[PDB]
Amino acid sequence: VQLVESGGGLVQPGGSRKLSCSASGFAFSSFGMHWVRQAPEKGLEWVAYISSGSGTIYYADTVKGRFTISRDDPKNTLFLQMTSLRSEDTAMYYCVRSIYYYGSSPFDFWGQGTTLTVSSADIVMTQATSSVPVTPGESVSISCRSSKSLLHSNGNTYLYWFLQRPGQSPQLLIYRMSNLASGVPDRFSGSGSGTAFTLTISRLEAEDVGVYYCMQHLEYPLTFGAGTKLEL
Amino acid sequence: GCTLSAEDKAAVERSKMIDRNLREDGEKAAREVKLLLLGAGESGKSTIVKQMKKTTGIVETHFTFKDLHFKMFDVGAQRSERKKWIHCFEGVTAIIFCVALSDYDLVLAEDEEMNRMHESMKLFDSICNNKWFTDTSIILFLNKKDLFEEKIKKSPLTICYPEYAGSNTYEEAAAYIQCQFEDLNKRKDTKEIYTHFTCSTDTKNVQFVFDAVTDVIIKNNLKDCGLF
Amino acid sequence: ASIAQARKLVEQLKMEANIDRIKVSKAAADLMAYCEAHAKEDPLLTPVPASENPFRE
Amino acid sequence: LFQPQRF
Amino acid sequence: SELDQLRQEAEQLKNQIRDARKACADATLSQITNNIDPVGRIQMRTRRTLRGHLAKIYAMHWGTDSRLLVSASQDGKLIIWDSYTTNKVHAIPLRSSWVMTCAYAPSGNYVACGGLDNICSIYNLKTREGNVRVSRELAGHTGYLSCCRFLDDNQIVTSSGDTTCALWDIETGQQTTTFTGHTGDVMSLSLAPDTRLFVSGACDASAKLWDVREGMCRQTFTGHESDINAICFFPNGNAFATGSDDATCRLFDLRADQELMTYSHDNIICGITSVSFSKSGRLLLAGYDDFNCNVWDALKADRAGVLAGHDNRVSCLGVTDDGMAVATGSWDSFLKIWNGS
Amino acid sequence: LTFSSYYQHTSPVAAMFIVAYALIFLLCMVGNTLVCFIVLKNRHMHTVTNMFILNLAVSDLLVGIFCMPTTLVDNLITGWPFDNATCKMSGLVQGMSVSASVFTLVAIAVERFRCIVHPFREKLTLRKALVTIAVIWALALLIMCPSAVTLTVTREEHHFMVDARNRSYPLYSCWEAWPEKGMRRVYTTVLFSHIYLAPLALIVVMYARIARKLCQRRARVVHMLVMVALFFTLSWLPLWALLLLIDYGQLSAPQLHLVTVYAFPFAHWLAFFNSSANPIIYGYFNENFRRG
Repeated sequence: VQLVESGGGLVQPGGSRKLSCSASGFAFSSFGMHWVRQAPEKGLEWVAYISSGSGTIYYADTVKGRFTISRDDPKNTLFLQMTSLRSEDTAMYYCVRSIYYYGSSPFDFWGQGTTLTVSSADIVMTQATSSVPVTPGESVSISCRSSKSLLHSNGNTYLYWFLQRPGQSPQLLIYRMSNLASGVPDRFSGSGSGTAFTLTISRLEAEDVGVYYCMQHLEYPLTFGAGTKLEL
Repeated sequence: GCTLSAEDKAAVERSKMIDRNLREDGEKAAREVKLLLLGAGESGKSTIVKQMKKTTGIVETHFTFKDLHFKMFDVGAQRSERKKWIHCFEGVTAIIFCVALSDYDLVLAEDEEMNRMHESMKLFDSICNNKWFTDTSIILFLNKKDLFEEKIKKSPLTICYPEYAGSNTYEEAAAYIQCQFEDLNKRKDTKEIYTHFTCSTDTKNVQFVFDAVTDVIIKNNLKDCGLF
Repeated sequence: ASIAQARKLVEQLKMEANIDRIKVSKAAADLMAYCEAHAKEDPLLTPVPASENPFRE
Repeated sequence: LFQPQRF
Repeated sequence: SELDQLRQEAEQLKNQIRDARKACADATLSQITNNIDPVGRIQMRTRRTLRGHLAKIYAMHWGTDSRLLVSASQDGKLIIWDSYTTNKVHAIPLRSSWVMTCAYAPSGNYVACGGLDNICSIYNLKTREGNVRVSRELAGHTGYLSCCRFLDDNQIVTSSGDTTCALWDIETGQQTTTFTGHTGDVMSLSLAPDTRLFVSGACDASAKLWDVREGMCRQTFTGHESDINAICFFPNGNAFATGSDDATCRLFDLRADQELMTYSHDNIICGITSVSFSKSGRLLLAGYDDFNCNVWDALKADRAGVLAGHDNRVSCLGVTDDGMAVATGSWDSFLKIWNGS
Repeated sequence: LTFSSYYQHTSPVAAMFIVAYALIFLLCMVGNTLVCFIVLKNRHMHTVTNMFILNLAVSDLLVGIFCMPTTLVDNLITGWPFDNATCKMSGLVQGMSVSASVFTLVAIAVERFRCIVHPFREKLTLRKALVTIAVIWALALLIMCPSAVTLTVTREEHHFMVDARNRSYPLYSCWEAWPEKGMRRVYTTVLFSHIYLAPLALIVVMYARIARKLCQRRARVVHMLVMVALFFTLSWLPLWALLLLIDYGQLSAPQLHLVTVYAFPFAHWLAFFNSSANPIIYGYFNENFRRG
């Protein structure tokens, strides 16, 4: 598994660019591929989404119409054309893989992303704390809130916890508010019932500092949070 | 309402894509002919397989002939109880039975008056009258015709066919043994036997198989839908 | 040879013979006790109301 | 007379 | 002379075993449970109809979570169903389309397959690439595999047509144990709840209970007049039910070391293809060749229900771990998930 | 009053009517109920080969009990004895059954053509096919709908049938489906199209294609297909040839009464022979219903 991206740079406003992701090492054609952006010194923001087989294509409200997502499955590439770039589009763009079936772990792998520089809704997720000082060996808790209950009628909560280390692409810690992503230590745990969700980090040490992001997956206008920065 | 979230909708989409893939794979599999090869061990089955074209089980040989993919399964390496797996081949297009005409004299290692080719016709009767093969035509491949012709000059055919009342010439002997082999079929109404003598060139004895399979697929096409 | 199979089979049969057996009445009592004790926890035996039925239409 | 009833 | 005296010793031991069994036999199970109340007419209704298979369904196994199930139908496909929503989470292509058995790992990460190719194939579900791939293609059997089951993520026990069973270590790919003693080929296999002992039925019309660790046949049971097609363990683990081609099911007991009960009916003439116990162990379901299943009382031998929803031979039967639903697979290439009401 | 009675003629009309129509009726019922018995006893062919046969059977029921006895009643004396209510529904249901039988034959021919010439192409004869048979009757309703409501009986004032039964009452029969001059010819023409040129062309072209891709015993299919096509053509030729001749050009003779009393029941007999011959052609000769 490896996702690499290309196409970033400097763009005069009103121009166009095609970011491309060249997946490798996994079955790309069976993965639904997203697009996320991160404004400098700001939180994440879902941009677009395309399903396996190009069935359903979803766009964020702020980019609908300007952004066209597409994929070349035989060449394992994913393109995101943009039209009429605005100064609000300057952000680090990450490409995320995600499969969907019973027991799957969507958003498990994120690309490194590329830098781009330009010369109503639902589920507003708020994380009250923003910067927390920590010490190695201690236990910490992170809290996030949602505008409406995330517990669907099928008994699944759709809250995701991601971690972005300093100068590194985000990684998935917890999916569905309770399940641990493969490849992470077991000290992480999630809680909460319908609106307030808690990440519990037991015996925290280094390499775990950085920002923590909450995400919803009920209504496809996916909304992140401000993210809480655990700093040493 | 829709009462479905994004992950459930995406899972439904994945299931639909899997359904499409299964349908395409099944259509491709239906555009294919399946044959089951049988007969005694010393019946030239390896030779006829070579002419058409690590584990002692079922070996599958695939070959193409004028846009008709053939999958032929040889299960002769299975020494377990046949009646416990033969139904797995219930839907085969045709059954290829190989019998060596030069084994009328030879007897198996357990020589207790049971001729090798007597056991061959017992096997043919068991296969033909099997409940799972009521509507499965049989291609009877009669092998080693030249060596049988050479052998019939000295060894009479009356040793293992005492009721023979014809001349000892190869042509009449072959016709009589062909009719005797076809006599064991008790389901003449449904199935039919296509008997062919193996020849030197593979073209003739693959063309016979192609003609037989074309005829049988035409017959099942005309019989499944209510016609005829 | 056949003699090896013979000695192996008689050894296996002796190993069969040295096994202790409880009374069939005791075994049946144990089976009945288990079947009665695990009742009301068997949705197959006692149907579950549709509220907790996960396969409801 | 009227007996032309069709069908 | 030596062979003659060995045969004499063998038949003497067999007669001694029969005498011991008839000595410990005092009262019948039907007599003992005569005064207990009988369950009413079981009213299973089809709740789900899994479709998508294109050939005769030959194997089906429930997952440990009682939601995911795995089916094989001799079309080159290994389909994993989410039964709650009737979805297909995976569709594993098969190298050999002559599969006769399936197994779902208790941990839920691996899926077993095997057939006339004498080979047990393990498939990895939880993989980073996202597609199911073969982990270890076990080989070494000289007969068709009829039943495969999982002990854990690194051990299985496979019953094959070479009249032997084999305990395989997945990591090394070797038969870490081989069980021999059946004259005919074995057709079914089931483990105890603690995965310590396991029973196996064969065409020898005998069911042998083997020990996994010590490695020899602990007990052997007779009574059937034809080949045994299916075997299943009681939830307690002290008894097991076997279905055979002689149109009868039989409940054997471990400690009693003999036959306990016989489930049969005059109207039933075709053999048994699969058997399965209910969670409480009172309802015994058996798939038949007349295109329907029968639900007997494990204690009264009185038929309690009929599952007539298939138009071809019912070859599969499985009850979820929580005893919620019952899955039936048949040669009509359809799976039916049934429940009570 | 118009006098007149059931005595269109003394011996011949009564003799042929009773005998011949009794024979076609009995053959229809025995064949159709036998087909129903086989299809209800059927257990291995729940596919199209049963549902389309049930549709043909029920269309046989209608094209029998709902058309033959009302035709006898209409042709006995002068017309419908009980009218001003029955005529509309009876006529529309007779047209419904005739068109439904024709389109059922067309649809089964299309299904056979598709599933044979293109065997691995749209194998699905599932609930979509079931919807197809559910909707062919809707198509019949739609085609005969424009001429259904405007099928008033009007009144034969001169025909107050009182001959011997003392039945003083206004006798009348369904007059016409269209009063706007040639619109009767227009709807007869559209029915001619939808019943006898598009179905005829479709059947003949697909049947010739089937014969070509078949053998150039296995010629029995080609022979029987040609025979059934010829029979379907020749049995429905007399009715609509008679309507075409009676609509385009008046005979202007006592023949204008004689042919109407004689050939029209004969033509109806030839047409209703379809109701009894379709069971024998489709339910007996397929050799899969004959197995049980």
